[PDB]
Amino acid sequence: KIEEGKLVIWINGDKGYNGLAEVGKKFEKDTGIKVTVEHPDKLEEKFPQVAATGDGPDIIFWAHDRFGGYAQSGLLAEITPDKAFQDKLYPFTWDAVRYNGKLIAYPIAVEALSLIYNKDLLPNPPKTWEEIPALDKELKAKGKSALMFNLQEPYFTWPLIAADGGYAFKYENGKYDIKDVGVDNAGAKAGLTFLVDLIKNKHMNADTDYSIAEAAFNKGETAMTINGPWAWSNIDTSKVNYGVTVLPTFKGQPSKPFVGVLSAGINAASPNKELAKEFLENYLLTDEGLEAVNKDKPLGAVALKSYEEELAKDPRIAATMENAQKGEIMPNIPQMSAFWYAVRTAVINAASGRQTVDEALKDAQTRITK
Ligand SMILES: OC[C@H]1O[C@H](O[C@H]2[C@H](O)[C@@H](O)[C@@H](O)O[C@@H]2CO)[C@H](O)[C@@H](O)[C@@H]1O
Repeated sequence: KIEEGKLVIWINGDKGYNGLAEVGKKFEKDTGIKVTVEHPDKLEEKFPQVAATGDGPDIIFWAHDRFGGYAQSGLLAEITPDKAFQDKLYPFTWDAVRYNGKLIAYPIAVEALSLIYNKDLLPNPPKTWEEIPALDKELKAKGKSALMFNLQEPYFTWPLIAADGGYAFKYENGKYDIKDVGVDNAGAKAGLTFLVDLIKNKHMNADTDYSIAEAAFNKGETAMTINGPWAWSNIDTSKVNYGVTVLPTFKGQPSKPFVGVLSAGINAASPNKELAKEFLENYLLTDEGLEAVNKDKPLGAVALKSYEEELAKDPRIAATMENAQKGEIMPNIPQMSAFWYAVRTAVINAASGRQTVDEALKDAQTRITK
């Protein structure tokens, strides 16, 4: 079970782990329990492995889609905030962290992808995916490109796949039907085809990853990128003149991002649960704790009503909420990990031209429902 009489936290590398570390600091200065903040690579993958052995962090932060699986494997402790503490948070955010009716984590923030554009190359962002090719044609003549975003992570591409009808698991009478998947239907096929055509026709490259896309927009070479709130910090730092807005429509329907609820879970294997709960509910989940974190890497829309209230007014935040509203909150069922790996292969194989769209989506469909 290990741990000690201290706190070890694991959070993804794209989040404000230094803001989080500033918050451990006044936990410790006010308590004697020192907090250690780490951001291992693949932590979402590494957790189940080391926690399974009874070790790992005291507290783990990830989007809520991974939590149903952790809970089913028994890796998380059931938390118990009272109705007063519960009351401070938006209720749709506690729903995201419920597995078989029990709460298995504290909801922190509401994440949705947005279109980010360079106001200096493109004062007015395109309203449609369909006018992007033309747009690229024009910029390219000027040594630039219309759009670049991470193609290696299915999370970035799902909004387009889902726009005209693709879907993960059908939500039917209080639960998700694991055998009803919409990764190979006509909307999903139209969506991926459109993407592959972008590449085919040299508007985009099959290899773009997170770093390539980020450096491109931050250096002024591409006019738009698609990313979450956590990327805003580096943009600010590069001083590009950027706007954040709704994603473009495809076939007249809104792009539909999967929405993630950034969440903090307690290792079932920790000796520190009480410490952990003090920290979360009394240090981090305050206006002050959230703001130390948000000044490091922006969180998006926060689940704490009080702070959220001050947060947006911010047009970046308003846009985040609008894309979120057109999207769908992810399922947290154990099957989310099969879905993601199947959809990850499919896109890469289709973008790389190793498989046709029809072949890629069909394999994915089979893989998921097996
Ligand atoms: O690409 C699949 C991946 O999508 C989501 O991960 C997001 C995460 O929610 C965001 O907070 C941000 O960090 O980036 C990730 C994509 O790189 C799922 O939460 C995750 O389970 C899934 O594997």
